[PDB]
Amino acid sequence: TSILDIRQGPKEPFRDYVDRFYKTLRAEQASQEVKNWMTETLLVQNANPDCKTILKALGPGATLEEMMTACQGV
Amino acid sequence: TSILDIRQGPKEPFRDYVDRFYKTLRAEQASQEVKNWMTETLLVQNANPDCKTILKALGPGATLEEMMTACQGV
Amino acid sequence: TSILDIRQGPKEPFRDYVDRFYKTLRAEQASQEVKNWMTETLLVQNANPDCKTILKALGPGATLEEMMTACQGV
Amino acid sequence: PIVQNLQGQMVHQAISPRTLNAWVKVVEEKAFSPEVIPMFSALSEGATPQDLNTMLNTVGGHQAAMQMLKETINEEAAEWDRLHPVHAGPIAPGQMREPRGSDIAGTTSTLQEQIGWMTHNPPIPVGEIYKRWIILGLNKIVRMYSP
Amino acid sequence: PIVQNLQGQMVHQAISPRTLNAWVKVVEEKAFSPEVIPMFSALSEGATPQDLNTMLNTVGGHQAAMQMLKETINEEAAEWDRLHPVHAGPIAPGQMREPRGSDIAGTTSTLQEQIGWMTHNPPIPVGEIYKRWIILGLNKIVRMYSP
Amino acid sequence: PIVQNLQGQMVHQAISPRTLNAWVKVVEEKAFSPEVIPMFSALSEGATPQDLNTMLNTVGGHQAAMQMLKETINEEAAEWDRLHPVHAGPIAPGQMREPRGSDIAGTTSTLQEQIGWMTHNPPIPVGEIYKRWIILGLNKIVRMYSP
Repeated sequence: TSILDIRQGPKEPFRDYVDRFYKTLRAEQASQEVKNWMTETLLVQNANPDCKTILKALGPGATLEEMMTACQGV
Repeated sequence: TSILDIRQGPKEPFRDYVDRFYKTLRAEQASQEVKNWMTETLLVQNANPDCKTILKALGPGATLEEMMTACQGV
Repeated sequence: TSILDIRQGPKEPFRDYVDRFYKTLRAEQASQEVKNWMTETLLVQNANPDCKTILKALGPGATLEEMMTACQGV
Repeated sequence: PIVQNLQGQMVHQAISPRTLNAWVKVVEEKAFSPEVIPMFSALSEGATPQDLNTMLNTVGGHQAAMQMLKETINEEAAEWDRLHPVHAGPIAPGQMREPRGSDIAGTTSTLQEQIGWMTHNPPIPVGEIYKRWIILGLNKIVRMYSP
Repeated sequence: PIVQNLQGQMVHQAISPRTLNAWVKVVEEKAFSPEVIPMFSALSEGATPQDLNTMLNTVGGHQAAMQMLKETINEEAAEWDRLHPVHAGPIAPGQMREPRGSDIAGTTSTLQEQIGWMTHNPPIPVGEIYKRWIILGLNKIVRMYSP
Repeated sequence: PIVQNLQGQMVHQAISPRTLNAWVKVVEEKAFSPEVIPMFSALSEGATPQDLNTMLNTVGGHQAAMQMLKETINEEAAEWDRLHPVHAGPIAPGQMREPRGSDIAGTTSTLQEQIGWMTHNPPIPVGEIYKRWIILGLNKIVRMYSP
């Protein structure tokens, strides 16, 4: 399965999705800079509308514990 | 789950509750003095009315074997 | 079972067939040159019509990752 | 790990498969539970950075946590470099170089280099510095993964 | 493998059955998963080419992959021979011969020859050259076997 | 087997029960599969003829194959005797006797005799001669037992 095919379900906790992401990211062998680009970009983009909304409110500069606690009720 | 969310059921033996308390207390990393404060305070406070009543009669200075044998029939 | 008796099913993925081939090829003890001849020849020949068609389009010079990704939807 | 031989010197010996597997099994069974930290600590006795990356890299599953840890290890490493600046002028022929955050993380150093630092007199405890970062990052995880 | 003895010399010792079986079991359980590569790397510590063919030859199953690897090992070996030409004139009596791709693959060399190269001064890391080919070929496999 | 002791001499030591059992278990699980031959080869490292009959005699099951092997071992042994005739005149007091097919098969020789031949200078590799017969006979079996 390709990294672009990794997406969050409509009922799937973000948490279970983030695990899937760094597992597939774990099978990507690209430069770190590209993998940083993938992190800030693709993760949020394939996140579900309800959490996506939430993550837009965190702004930039956000870290994984704060994202992970931010989308917990969703 | 947070330590404040740990409470004793209306039919739950105290014993099963005290186990839950020092497990969650086991995941708190606070200074010992604060954790002593939590011990004497929160444990009794979230204890059920029937045992709570019992524990009020033990007075202060009480130790865990005496609390644990005190609320056994409840 | 003989190497000539190794053939791809009408619904069998190529992949499962290629595994069978190099297992049976693994029990053939012939010179490397003969085993090279068997590789380019017998594998495609006993491949199913739908994939066989696919493999004819790869042309010669093809390697196993490209054959294996080429007949994946079949 | 680097262990003491019968002769009375410190030499490197490899870690054992049923030690490896015991590390695996702990993680399988008790996931993020606190008992993992003393357990880790015992099984990390006399261990190298190199062996510590081996243990972290051999994890399967819990990839959100594994990434959070990585990022904690790099933060703690960035902090090592900040707090301890590089030293004055060129490196002496008679001496061996001071470590950076990435040598502590095992990344920029070789094994023989990791053995130089630890076995040499005075010795420097680059295991114990990484160990605190691991334990600190373990607290972060434990606190988050509490429900 | 070639290990250091108590006396302080490098001598060959055989690999252990529960090490062998641990290699088998990894492959059984985690097939093409990435954790196989650090795992391999740890269990290949101090290993010979001869021991590395033993490990590859003792696989059962996944024969398409095993063939892809073989063919990668030969390509990487062909490339070794290309990049490093044979040296000028006859081999000296006082010296031992330079390796080829097939000596690195263990094929044309004997064990005592593999011990000569590694134990001698300077030593040549024919394990680590094969190891990269194995890891490179492991990447090829992992990338293909991703679904 | 005949192993090297710490003192720096070659001495006989007995084979281990979980080695024995590992031989048993291989045969139980993988029967006539090709992985049996490298596996055999590793577990036969430094082994005597006597230990090799022990391993063959301790098999249960697959008695048609066990008989085919026996008969291959005797054929290969008959061939040893054919190719290598007995030598001229009486055996020297200062020397030890040349082996026959049956000494290689372990049958007519004693352990101390098997240790004389292997430990002596030049050494003779009676294990490796039996080993080829076993591997050859293993090919016969594998080829037949292919379906």
